[PDB]
Amino acid sequence: GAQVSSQNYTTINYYRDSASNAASDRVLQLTLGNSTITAQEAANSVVAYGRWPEYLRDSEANPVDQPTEPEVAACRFYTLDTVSWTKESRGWWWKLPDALRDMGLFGQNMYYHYLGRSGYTVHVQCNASKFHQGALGVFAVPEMCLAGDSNTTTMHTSYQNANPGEKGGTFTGTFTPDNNQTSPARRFCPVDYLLGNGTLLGNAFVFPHQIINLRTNNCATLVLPYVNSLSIDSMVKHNNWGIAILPLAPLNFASESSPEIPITLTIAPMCCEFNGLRNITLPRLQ
Amino acid sequence: VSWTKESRGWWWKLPDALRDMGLFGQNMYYHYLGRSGYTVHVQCNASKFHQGALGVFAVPEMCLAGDS
Amino acid sequence: GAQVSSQNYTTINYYRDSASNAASDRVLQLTLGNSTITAQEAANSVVAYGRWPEYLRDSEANPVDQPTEPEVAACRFYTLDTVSWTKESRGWWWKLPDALRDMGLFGQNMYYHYLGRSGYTVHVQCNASKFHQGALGVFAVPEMCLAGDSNTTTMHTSYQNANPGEKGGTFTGTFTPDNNQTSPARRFCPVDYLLGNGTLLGNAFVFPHQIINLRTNNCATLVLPYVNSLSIDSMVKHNNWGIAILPLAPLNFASESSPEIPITLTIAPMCCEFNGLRNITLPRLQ
Amino acid sequence: IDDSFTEGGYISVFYQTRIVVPLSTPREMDILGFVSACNDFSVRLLRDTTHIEQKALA
Amino acid sequence: TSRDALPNTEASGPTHSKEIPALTAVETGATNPLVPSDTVQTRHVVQHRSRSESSIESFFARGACVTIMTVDNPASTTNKDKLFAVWKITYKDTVQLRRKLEFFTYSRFDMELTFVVTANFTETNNGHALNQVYQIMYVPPGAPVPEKWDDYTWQTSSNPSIFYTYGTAPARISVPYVGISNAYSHFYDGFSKVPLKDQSAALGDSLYGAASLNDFGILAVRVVNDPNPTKVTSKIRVYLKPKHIRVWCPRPPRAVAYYGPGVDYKDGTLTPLSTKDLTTY
Amino acid sequence: TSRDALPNTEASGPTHSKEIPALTAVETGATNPLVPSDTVQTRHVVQHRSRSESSIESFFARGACVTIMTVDNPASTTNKDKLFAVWKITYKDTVQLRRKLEFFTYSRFDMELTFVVTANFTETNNGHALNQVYQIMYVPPGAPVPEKWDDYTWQTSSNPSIFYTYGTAPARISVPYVGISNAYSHFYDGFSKVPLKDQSAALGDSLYGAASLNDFGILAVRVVNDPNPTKVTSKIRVYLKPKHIRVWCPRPPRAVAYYGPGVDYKDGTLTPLSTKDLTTY
Ligand SMILES: CCO/N=C/c1ccc(OCC[C@@H](C)CCN2CCN(c3ccncc3)C2=O)cc1
Ligand SMILES: CCO/N=C/c1ccc(OCC[C@@H](C)CCN2CCN(c3ccncc3)C2=O)cc1
Ligand SMILES: N[C@@H](CCC(=O)N[C@@H](CS)C(=O)NCC(=O)O)C(=O)O
Ligand SMILES: N[C@@H](CCC(=O)N[C@@H](CS)C(=O)NCC(=O)O)C(=O)O
Repeated sequence: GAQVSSQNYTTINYYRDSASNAASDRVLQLTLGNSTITAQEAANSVVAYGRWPEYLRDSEANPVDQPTEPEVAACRFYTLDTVSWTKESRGWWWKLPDALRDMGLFGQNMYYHYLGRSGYTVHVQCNASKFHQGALGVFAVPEMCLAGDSNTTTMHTSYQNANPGEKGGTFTGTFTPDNNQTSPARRFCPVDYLLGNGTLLGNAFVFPHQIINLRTNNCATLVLPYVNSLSIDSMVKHNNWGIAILPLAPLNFASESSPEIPITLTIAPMCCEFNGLRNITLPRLQ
Repeated sequence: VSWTKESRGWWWKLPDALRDMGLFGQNMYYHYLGRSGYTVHVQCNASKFHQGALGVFAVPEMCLAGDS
Repeated sequence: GAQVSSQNYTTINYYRDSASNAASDRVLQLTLGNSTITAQEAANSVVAYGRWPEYLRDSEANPVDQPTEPEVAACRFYTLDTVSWTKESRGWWWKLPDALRDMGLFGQNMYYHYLGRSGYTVHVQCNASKFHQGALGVFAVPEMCLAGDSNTTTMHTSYQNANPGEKGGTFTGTFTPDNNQTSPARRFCPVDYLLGNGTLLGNAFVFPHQIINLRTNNCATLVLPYVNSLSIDSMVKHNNWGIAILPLAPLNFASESSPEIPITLTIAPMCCEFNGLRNITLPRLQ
Repeated sequence: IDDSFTEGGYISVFYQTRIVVPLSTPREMDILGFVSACNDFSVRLLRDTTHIEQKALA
Repeated sequence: TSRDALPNTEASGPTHSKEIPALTAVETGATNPLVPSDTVQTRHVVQHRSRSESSIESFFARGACVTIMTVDNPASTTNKDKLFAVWKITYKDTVQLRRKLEFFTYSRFDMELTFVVTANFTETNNGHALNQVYQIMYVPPGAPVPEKWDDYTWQTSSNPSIFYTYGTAPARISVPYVGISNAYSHFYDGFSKVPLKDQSAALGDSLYGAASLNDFGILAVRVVNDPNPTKVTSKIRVYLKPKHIRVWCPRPPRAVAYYGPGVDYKDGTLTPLSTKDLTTY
Repeated sequence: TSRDALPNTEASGPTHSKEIPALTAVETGATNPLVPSDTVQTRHVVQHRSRSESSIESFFARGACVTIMTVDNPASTTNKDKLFAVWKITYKDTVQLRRKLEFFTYSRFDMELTFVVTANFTETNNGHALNQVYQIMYVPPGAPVPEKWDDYTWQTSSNPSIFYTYGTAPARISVPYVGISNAYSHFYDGFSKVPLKDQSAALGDSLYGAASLNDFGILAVRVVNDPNPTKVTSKIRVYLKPKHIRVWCPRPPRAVAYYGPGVDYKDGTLTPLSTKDLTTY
């Protein structure tokens, strides 16, 4: 029993284990549940990795009990807070599913079960006039890990500072190490041009992304499937996605020295399901 | 509840008694309309040397009289 | 000449020796000979390992001479002594075929021949009232070896102390080492929670067993086939089975401080046969 | 082993109602517990145990 | 085969019936064969796991150390006798393989023995030595046992032997099932003699649990070289692998420290369990 | 297959049309798939080059050093304890393979480990030593860890081991994919505990990005020989080759020096780019 291939040559497997073997576009409308969105200046939309969200199949299900699928009660658009873009802004970040932990019945289902999974639709809104200039880069990062603020210890960020919620965090232009040994702050110090994790910002376009250019469009839409090394996981311990918004070109208006415009985010869970019902979790978030 | 020789009886309202029960109460208080049926199971055990009898009744539109 | 298998891979044997190769229920009635048993509160019965006793087949017979099969003369129920279960009891044990060495013609055939084999039916009887509580575990152990009472020597138990007969022995709650160097006792010291052999009692349910729960049943029945590494053996040197009875829950009655109830054992040989007739053996049993 | 990322959960026993007996009966009793696996249970990565040790040879 | 996947889980909905699978009776002596579908609502799952690694063949497919033997080649300028090692074959000098095997009452298996040899100098003297060769001889019961390191018994006209050169691959051999019964007996509840009333007390005495079923001979090991001016000490580790193994009559595993070759236990070692409150997680 | 040649170039002449392939919009998030034929006049070229050497299998088909372990056999005339080495399995003690792997978020692969052993004398004394043998034992999580160089744990009844004779070919073994997830996680954005308001602050604390998904046991290495009058120091280099590898979710590569096992960076190392004038070639 020998295998003949071309380079011809012959190979034989000696062991029983394979390990041993030698090797139009501007217009958009979205409807989820009882919520709708319209857009008249869009740059199309992005589906991350070309994969649409879907439910978990029988041939890939780890847990054995019957899952819960709220559907319209939780698969709907939630609007977070609105941030202000000025000439001194460096960028903002959010974690998913951390930013929806207090959003109607989605948060209740999240905190009542032990396992959960879901995809997302993210819609970023920012409008200005024909006399404004600027550009924003919106990136979706799987496993968005940020660096700490300590040069004497590593991986010492507290659970509270890493989960800000719907308010999110911001990037900074400089790295400031914390020197309080008695009362360490235990928080991230993400630098903008390093993307907060030691890699150059210019390469962040490897991740799913879009660009809002004030002279072209005023909104961005990203469709994120569920990504993880497991079929289903704990939503309260682990964040699946991170959203990062950074000014690629600074904001400017006519000759004013202090222009400002708002930026709003709307996120919708998709195909979300849960397992392992028990008493509700009461985390220490302060 | 505790059944003694001075007891006169107890009553409950449905869906009022499940208003703080897991996700059922959350769904009840988040929506404007709802409907449901029920399964009720009453448990009471004693010995072969006890005697007594309980009547359990389910009343639709159980309206009670006031104290005035 | 090569063997092709799947993992495909190929294997060849180089040597001529394979060693070199790389790798209703409550009611019961029993009738044996001229003896019968009836039971009205039973928990069914247990057949050890799912095998019924049988005679030795031609394709497995070591000795060449004609065997003896007494049948009804020896395959019958014999009642041993009755023990008393109180609140201070720790348990009792018996050895088979040692406990039937003085039982009618079975003992005579046992002591007149050189080889013998047999299975057994064991029936334990214990009844109380509806106001008693308690539980007994009955276990049948193949090769039931017990530990000695000496910490200066091992395997020093005398032949007389290891074969008590139909009276049997008892377990103890504590280990007491013997310190008489001049006149060693040479007897077992079996501890109950170690099952007398250094293994935890909770796991004894790996062996064939039953439980007598005073509120459920009042009798237990175990059917034991012949088990050994030989087809036939010497019954006077080697014991095949051991019966162990232990209180899983202590006996209690109303408010009395000293309740007591009897426990009786009845054992029947099955499919017994013998080989090697000679003059009778006269052991030193005292 | 004891691990936070693969913890299993909790098990408990409660009184639904109380225990009721008549007169002339023991007022205290015992219960026993057993554990076993189902038909979909499996293990892997054979290793060594900490439940046996030695100090001197033979 | 053992690599066959386990059964799939089946979807089950709400139920309302008289049959009660949960309640049972353990007094019978059987185990309730419940599945998760009998107590909770479940979904359909396609199963992929298998029990291939817990089979009897896999559970014993490792080489375990059974003994360490010691030999030496002494200095030429001394009067010490040359040392050769004798070992009685058994798996009870160690605890790990013994505990693994004593999960069961009877077993049959072929054996595979591997020998690992190491050597060292004993004195600071810069003296040297040439590469050594070792003779390992199997002496079955009843054969003559060597008494000197160079007597006639080492001619091995009928005893099998291995000659091993130091620094090469560890030695290896294989053995079949060589018992006089139909299976190996891990436990034996009996004696080898029956005392008789006519005979004296001492003429019937024997040890409890000892039988000639477990007599397999000895291994004798010597250095074949003649002594050098400097002493060299060598140790040989023996590793046993059972293959083609079959077992019968499972038993509970050992819970306390072993004490001798029997089931005896020693005072002061009978507390295997630690503390834990009843209502504490 | 990866050895398939790339597409041929096509001849193109002058053009005059309304369609504009050059102008585009990068705000959408896509890349313009232009070829040279869309902007200049080209000739016909038969292509011969292929992308066989940039595949995922080829990019990882080398053995990379992951650790160097140290053992010694001390002098017989001293009181020093014999040294044995313990190493926790990981690819993050070095930077080259770590940077190559962290181009992606998830991966599956079988592993191939090679061991290269070297030894030397420590003292000028002319003392000598006989050839040494090394035991390398894999201890999975939850198994007993050795504490002395010659305690019972080295009997290896169930732990796999390698016995290596010095001066022979370097040792080698192969391992399958042995993760408890469906793929290896190079990054983990989470914790292992969730703190609770009722419980104390210290009872919920845990490290950021640490999970038991990345616990694979340890390797323990010892010299099996007994000490000689002279000390001998040995070092073992471990080389890891991943094979049958699959990857998911590409990421930008590391641009600054690594600092610990996380994504943290150290002050004074955040200037990876050099100077260059805007209008200078
Ligand atoms: C020169 C090299 O040649 N070696 C040949 C050889 C041949 C036969 C050998 O005997 C093998 C005997 C073992 C298969 C016995 C192992 N077992 C089986 C059960 N058992 C045991 C011991 C003590 N109490 C109970 C069981 C054991 O020790 C050894 C070496
Ligand atoms: C005696 C010789 O036998 N050796 C056997 C053996 C068996 C299993 C072994 O474990 C292999 C574990 C590796 C496949 C793990 C490599 N990876 C996968 C991802 N990962 C990692 C570590 C830290 N953070 C993220 C990922 C790793 O370190 C090692 C040796
Ligand atoms: N004792 C003898 C040497 C031993 C010897 O020559 N033995 C012979 C005959 S007893 C033998 O058979 N040796 C076996 C062997 O060593 O291979 C002497 O004084 O040198
Ligand atoms: N410490 C013992 C030597 C070590 C020893 O003999 N260990 C035995 C029992 S603890 C063992 O299992 N060794 C394992 C091995 O080194 O292969 C001595 O005083 O010589």
